[PDB]
Amino acid sequence: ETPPAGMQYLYGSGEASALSLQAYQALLAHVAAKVKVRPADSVILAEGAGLDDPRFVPCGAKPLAAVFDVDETVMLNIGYEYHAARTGRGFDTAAWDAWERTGEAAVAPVPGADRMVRALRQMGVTVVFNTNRAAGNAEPTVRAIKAAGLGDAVHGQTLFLSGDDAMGSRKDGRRATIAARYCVIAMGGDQLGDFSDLFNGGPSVTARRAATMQPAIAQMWGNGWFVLPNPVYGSGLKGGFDEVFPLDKRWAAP
Amino acid sequence: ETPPAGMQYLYGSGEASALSLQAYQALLAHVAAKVKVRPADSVILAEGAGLDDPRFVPCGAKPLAAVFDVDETVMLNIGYEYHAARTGRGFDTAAWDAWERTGEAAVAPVPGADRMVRALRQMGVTVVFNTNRAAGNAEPTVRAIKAAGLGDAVHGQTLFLSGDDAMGSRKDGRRATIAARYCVIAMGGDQLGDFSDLFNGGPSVTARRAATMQPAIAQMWGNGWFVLPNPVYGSGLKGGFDEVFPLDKRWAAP
Ligand SMILES: Nc1ncnc2c1ncn2[C@@H]1O[C@H](CO)[C@@H](O)[C@H]1O
Ligand SMILES: Nc1ncnc2c1ncn2[C@@H]1O[C@H](CO)[C@@H](O)[C@H]1O
Ligand SMILES: [Mg+2]
Ligand SMILES: [Mg+2]
Repeated sequence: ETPPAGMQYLYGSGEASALSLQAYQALLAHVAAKVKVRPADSVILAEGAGLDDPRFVPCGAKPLAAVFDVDETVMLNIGYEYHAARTGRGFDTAAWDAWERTGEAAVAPVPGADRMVRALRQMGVTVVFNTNRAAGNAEPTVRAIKAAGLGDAVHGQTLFLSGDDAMGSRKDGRRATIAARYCVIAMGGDQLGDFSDLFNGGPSVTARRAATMQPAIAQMWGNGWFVLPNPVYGSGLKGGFDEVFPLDKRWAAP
Repeated sequence: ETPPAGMQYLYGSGEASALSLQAYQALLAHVAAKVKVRPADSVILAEGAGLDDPRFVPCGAKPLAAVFDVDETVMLNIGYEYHAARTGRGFDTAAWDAWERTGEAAVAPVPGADRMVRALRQMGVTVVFNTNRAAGNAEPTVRAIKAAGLGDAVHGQTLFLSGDDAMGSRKDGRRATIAARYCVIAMGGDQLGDFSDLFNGGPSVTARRAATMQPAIAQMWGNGWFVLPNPVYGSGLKGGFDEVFPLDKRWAAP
């Protein structure tokens, strides 16, 4: 038995770690420039701004910050994905809850994430985590973040979790709270909902992919919005044949 | 039937296209800086330089260039992966040969690759492809590259293929030929062998991942060496449980 190909890729391969180091190298270069020349706009969309016409929360004079998704963006949930590969019960919500409470010693940093977070703090940039881990598991999540070498997160100040408001897995509310306190100059994530809820809750697989190429959205990638790979679970693992293989690009062997 | 999760991710998801646009945004910013301030070293390793002590071919006064892997770096082989998902015969070498000869109309650019290649040429940077597609299929490959919106490749000048020397799938020989003519200021790929053959032909799954974090190699990612995702086939899809899930990071649900 080999693990699922996506987990071989993400957790086993040098290809995936090189991909992750690349994201954080670009992020650190971007943050350094914005520390020297403060932008007018932050990288967090204004409330009511749609994907057909993106607009952003002003940077103002607010203290500089970077916002990170947690799972598979700064921290690899190796123990849980081991359980999923061994048992085939990755979709078990009670197992994931147990993992939030007890997985502390089975996480690793995403390659380059521990180094990136130290550099941001040396630069005077506040590191803020916005994750859909549950509020009631804030203390074990704090411990897992620290165990992954990512420093000290504080619930309600530099850590925001699902349940901190009544929006569920929608992260726009927490993003608005963060953007009201900080000038967020970089934001990292492995899922499109780590940048805007507008990618989810409706849009199809093909619509979401097209939305990443809307010009005002496309300009963000590697330039304020920084992406980490996740072919293992979540919103990238959707679609039938007609949405994955467009019908003008099909072919049959002899 | 849904396609394999890796293909959903790579070909269907907005996550994957955002990841690819990020790589090319970082590449274009890197190339622009090196066009204004020519480096002393190119991004191609010197012959005999090992992964334990990387050294590079000098840039000199040679004309500026960028080197790209083709398959799943600048061009998506949608038709072939459709065939693999439909038939389960992705590993068929005769089917892949037929695809090299007849897949011309079933390719798409990797998101951002057509735009990136146009920008590099407007900057006066020569675009060179180094691919393990076969020399005998150079003409259909030229047509597929052009069909993907990537411009005109020329065999032996800006296109180098497997069989152009007696090294097989090893690309170091072609890299040395390119580096002798150009100052290569950026190199893109989806496989570690698109940067050095020293990652392959021996090193285990865990050894190759560690090698990407050797400091002189780690400095390259997003900073001369640019990586595109491929959780669908190739050297990232290897390893048993003990190499994917390190034994200090294991966990079992209640
Ligand atoms: N391999 C996986 N398959 C399904 N869900 C996963 C996996 N890894 C983590 N999860 C998370 O576990 C929960 C239950 O599916 C969700 O929060 C989901 O994001
Ligand atoms: N899904 C796939 N599975 C296996 N090989 C593939 C796949 N897609 C492309 N290839 C290529 O097809 C050839 C036969 O395995 C190799 O050159 C390999 O790189
Ligand atoms: Mg996440
Ligand atoms: Mg390739």
